[PDB]
Amino acid sequence: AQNPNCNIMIFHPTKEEFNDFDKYIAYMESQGAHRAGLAKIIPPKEWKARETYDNISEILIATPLQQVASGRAGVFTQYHKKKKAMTVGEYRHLANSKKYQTPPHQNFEDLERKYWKNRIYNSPIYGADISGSLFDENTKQWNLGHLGTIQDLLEKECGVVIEGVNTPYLYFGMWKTTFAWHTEDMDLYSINYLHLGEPKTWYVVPPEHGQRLERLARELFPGSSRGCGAFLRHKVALISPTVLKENGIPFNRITQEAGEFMVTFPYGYHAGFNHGFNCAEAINFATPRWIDYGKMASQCSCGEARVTFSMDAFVRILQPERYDLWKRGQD
Ligand SMILES: O=C(O)CNC(=O)C(=O)O
Ligand SMILES: [Mg+2]
Ligand code: NI
Ligand SMILES: [Zn+2]
Repeated sequence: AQNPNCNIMIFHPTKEEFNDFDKYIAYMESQGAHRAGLAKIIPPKEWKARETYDNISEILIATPLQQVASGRAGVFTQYHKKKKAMTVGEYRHLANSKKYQTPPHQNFEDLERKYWKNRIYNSPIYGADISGSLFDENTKQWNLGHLGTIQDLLEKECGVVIEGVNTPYLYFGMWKTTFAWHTEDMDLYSINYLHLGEPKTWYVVPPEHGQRLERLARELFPGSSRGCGAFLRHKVALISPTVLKENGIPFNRITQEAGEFMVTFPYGYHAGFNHGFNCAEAINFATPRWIDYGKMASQCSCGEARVTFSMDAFVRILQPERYDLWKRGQD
């Protein structure tokens, strides 16, 4: 068995290997990358996403989200308070202000210490989930707006034609902006490209151990767990590495820098934080190996998780027994 300790693997494809996206994902899995739940892909030196980032300031962040924490430093939830619209230029200035800017630090480990010590005492503002792309249309390799769609994959594997679309999302971050512990919708893959700015630190639980994380989360968030049998689908709970280690939960960590891709694999729980002002692009995708995970994915039916239009078909076709209850949660 390749990668039996479930370590995060880092790949350096050549320009030739960067042509065929599906083939390279399958290659990474042949080497055991998926066992970690997360892999890093460093693009060949010849590649670029676009020519420059000098002209992005006029993008609008219609609904910036202030991430307000509750709990203790290592075990907390966050809720998202909606703020007034602002441009990317306005948000960048905000991120760099004395109130929000990255503190002085020695290295990524010092910054990580500071994040876990102090996160709850601040409420950073995240420009998340903005439909759009920063890839140049002429970038032909690993262009996250030109991937094969999940609807087409389902149709290729299973023969059923379904409605729905699959487009990327932009994320503008600042120091302490946080992504809560989650797997993707329908336990899909994700791919995330850090276009510019400061790093993103990731934490990940191997897919084979995801239920250990779920059991800890039910212990640590007992009211949330009584409310919903899949409350991590709400994407609000944080647990620190120290708490994970104290509870014996297998996990790994890695820092993504600008110009690097990360892939999350089906049922790979992940969480993390941004180091300072940055911009990432991410999208979900599928492969043949996903189908079995999609069929088994948990679902939130309590009403909290509320998701895209395109998840309807995935539930309807892969999980017809669950469909009626899940759709009630949608309405
Ligand atoms: O970058 C973020 O805030 C969150 N991203 C992801 O969870 C991802 O790409 O799957
Ligand atoms: Mg612009
Ligand atoms: Ni994710
Ligand atoms: Zn729920």
